[PDB]
Amino acid sequence: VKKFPEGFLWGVATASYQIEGSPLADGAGMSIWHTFSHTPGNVKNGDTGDVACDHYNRWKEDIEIIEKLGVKAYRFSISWPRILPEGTGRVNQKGLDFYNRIIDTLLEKGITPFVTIYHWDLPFALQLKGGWANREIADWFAEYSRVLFENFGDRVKNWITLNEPWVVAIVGHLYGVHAPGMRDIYVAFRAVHNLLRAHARAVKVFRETVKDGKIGIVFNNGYFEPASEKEEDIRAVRFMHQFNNYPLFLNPIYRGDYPELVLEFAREYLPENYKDDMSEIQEKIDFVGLNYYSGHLVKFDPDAPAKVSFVERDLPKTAMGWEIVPEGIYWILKKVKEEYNPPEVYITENGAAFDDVVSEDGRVHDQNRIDYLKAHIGQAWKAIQEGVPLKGYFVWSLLDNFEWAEGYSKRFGIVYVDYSTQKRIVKDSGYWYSNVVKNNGLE
Amino acid sequence: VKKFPEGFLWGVATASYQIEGSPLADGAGMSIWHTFSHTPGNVKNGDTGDVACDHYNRWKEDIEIIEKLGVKAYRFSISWPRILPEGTGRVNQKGLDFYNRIIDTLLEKGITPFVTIYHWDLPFALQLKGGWANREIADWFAEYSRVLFENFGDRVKNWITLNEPWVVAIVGHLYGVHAPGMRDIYVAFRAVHNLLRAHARAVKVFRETVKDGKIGIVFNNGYFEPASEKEEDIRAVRFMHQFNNYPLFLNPIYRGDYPELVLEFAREYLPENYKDDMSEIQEKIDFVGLNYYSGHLVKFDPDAPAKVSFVERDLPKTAMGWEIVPEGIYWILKKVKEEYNPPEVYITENGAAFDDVVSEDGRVHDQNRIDYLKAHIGQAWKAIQEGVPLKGYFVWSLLDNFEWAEGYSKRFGIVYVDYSTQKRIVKDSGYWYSNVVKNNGLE
Ligand SMILES: CCCCCCCC/N=C1\OC[C@@H]2[C@@H](O)[C@H](O)[C@@H](O)[C@H](O)N12
Ligand SMILES: CCCCCCCC/N=C1\OC[C@@H]2[C@@H](O)[C@H](O)[C@@H](O)[C@H](O)N12
Repeated sequence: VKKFPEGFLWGVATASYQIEGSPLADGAGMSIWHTFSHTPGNVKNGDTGDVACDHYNRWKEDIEIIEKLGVKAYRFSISWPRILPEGTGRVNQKGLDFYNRIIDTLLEKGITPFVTIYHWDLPFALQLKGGWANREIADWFAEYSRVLFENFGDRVKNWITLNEPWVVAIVGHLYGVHAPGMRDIYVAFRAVHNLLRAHARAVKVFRETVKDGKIGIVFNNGYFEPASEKEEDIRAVRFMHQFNNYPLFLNPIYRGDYPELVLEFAREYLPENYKDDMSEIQEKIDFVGLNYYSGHLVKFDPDAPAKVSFVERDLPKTAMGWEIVPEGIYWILKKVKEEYNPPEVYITENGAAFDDVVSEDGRVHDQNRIDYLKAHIGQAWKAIQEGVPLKGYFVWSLLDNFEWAEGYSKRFGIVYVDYSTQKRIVKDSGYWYSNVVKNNGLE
Repeated sequence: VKKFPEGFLWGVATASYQIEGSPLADGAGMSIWHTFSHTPGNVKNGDTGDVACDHYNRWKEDIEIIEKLGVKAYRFSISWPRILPEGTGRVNQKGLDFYNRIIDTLLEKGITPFVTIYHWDLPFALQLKGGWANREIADWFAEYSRVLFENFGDRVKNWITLNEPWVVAIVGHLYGVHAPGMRDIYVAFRAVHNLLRAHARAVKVFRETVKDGKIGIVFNNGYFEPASEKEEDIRAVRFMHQFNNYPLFLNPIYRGDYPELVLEFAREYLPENYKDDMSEIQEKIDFVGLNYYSGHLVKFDPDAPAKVSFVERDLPKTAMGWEIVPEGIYWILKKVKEEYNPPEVYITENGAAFDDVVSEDGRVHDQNRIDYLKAHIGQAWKAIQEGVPLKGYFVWSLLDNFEWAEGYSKRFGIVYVDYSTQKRIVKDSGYWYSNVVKNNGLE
């Protein structure tokens, strides 16, 4: 029996573009994901978020599933261009109405909302002006955030500024695999920097506009291990942790500068005078959200960008090919405590894609996903016994949904969605997780 | 023999980023090609324009080659961020000095400069604000052009606003193969439209500043032919001509709208009120420059984007794998006259990459390149006999140089450059072309 602390917050998570559909309904502006996915060759099978799970229309049924499973919290994101179709300026009242109904409904049902302000669907109007490459985005994001706070902050008390700024900057602007689909390392590092600047502006206006609220920010993380005991492999791991995991952003927030090995690799790409912005970047936050899915073996590789390469291991893998290493969620939780000692931490995403099917009995028996979640939840419990102030844990995702450049081919839900009919079928993992929440842990 | 008109201009062409090196010397700002080529994975072999042909230091020797060869015109481009390091605002004197010495030197030796204002090296500072995706670029570009007209317009009387706006827009923002490396079809067609607006705005400034000069614009073109007589193949060719050749830009300039078939395909991606800008885009131009390298067999293809695909043919190809179809140059010249009757036309590039070998005699026996140039010059001559107002022909390129995403691996020069020593070796095609110039044609 692994019982969690009293009041621990068990949650499920989604993001706007991945579930909503109806990107241009009710006068909403285009986002960069609408334009990126409508560009041939960017997304597997030419999939787009045009329909997705049709949560734009089916939101009430989806919330009723959260209630039925007795899940305590719901992390979801708001689509910036539904609110400000031009990025700034004119507020779209129908966009407020859509999210107001969701928020009111969650409260009515005793479900705690955690709002992600930005989960990647930048208004296309702002991309035309350079998007995350433009220092002015700190002002644009501050405006958008204030709008959300003044409208929703009387009811929503738990907020997240950015989902995975490393991904937004590096996958979006260096690899070009996510919107806006660019490949320029100087632009990517300026994005990393402007994301931090925008985050800090949002937190500053939050303190002015929301009463009794908490605000945080969410990082992707992997558990990197050395391919050997050679010192250069151990160093490769340190560089991968500093660059790919929370330190890239938490070293600035808590210490006022980038990590040492990131500066070693990337000082050239950062704005000259970037450090002038650090004092404002250190705006105090209430909690750190960590996402965690996978572990990676890494080695020094003299002929690789940043002199590091991944090494494939013979470990169990999900349908993404991602290695399942549950102790990594323990490691990242312990390590964030040791390195930055944030007052509170949440696992804001953990979960897995598997090739789910509906069996002849009409149920979706996804035992692989149960076993994945069970092992990670036990490891999170271990971190708590060792003093990590973990306040909550959110499964990615409530629903199978649009998995970015992989399209609909990768299913992460605890609820299956048949995209031909939009029927929801709660998976075994959903009923299993319902029991975890009921027992406040594993038995 | 095929003698050209009296006063026919024989030239050679280069571009700033492809030959200069020293991208950051003397207060220059970064360009998007510096940051793109310094991003791993974007350019063959990790090649950059950091040194290139070192023309930044060797320009006098290179001009002396043009002089020794008897070539009468030199088309070269100016690096925008050498002149305005932040894209707008403060002018960099040393950048002006660099091009001034080039211009004075050409004029002392009786070589006519043709200046390309924009040959793809956008200031990086402007890319951070959206670059060609941002409407405001018409202003930025008009101001930059003004600075060049004011500083050099006393001496330079032949000007080109943009080199191959189709490539800038489509290859740089839809295929992501050139800087700034993006893949977004909405951004790409915004870029097309803003390039037209910037060009027209520059010509308007030109009329104010350089009263006795001529200005034009340069387009890429291929000679498209249908894979069969099926009607869908014939319509595919008409589409490829309207989209990939001069009509995309000349229909706006001469007729006040995009080509029919381009609108059919792309109205979604163009700004909704794009036609409001057409009157200004009609600003009168003095000449059209046409680039031409290859012919392509095309078919209707239901599975392809735009529903068109290229079909490989059994034809001689260059080391690029580009089909050698010299009658294509005749066709594009006849057709631009038939369709838009520009007052003056110039072939602003024609040339070929071959696997050049320096033999024991210290020479480069590129009969392949001679055969290519000769056939195209003969076809251009035929166009002239039939009434096309072709005023000059420029070989791409004077020098082997940095071939964009191909890096140094592809050599187009009539002069070989050994990059280890920066030694210049005139190729047999260079001696041959010198004779063409001396004879004013083919003998
Ligand atoms: C390097 C190969 C391993 C990549 C594993 C890291 C990707 C795990 N991350 C995600 O896996 C799926 C999930 C996305 O659906 C969610 O929108 C994102 O916030 C988050 O990035 N998500
Ligand atoms: C599928 C298309 C195959 C044919 C592509 C033909 C490309 C021909 N164009 C060029 O070939 C080389 C030359 C560039 O060096 C020059 O800077 C550009 O202005 C110009 O675009 N250049």
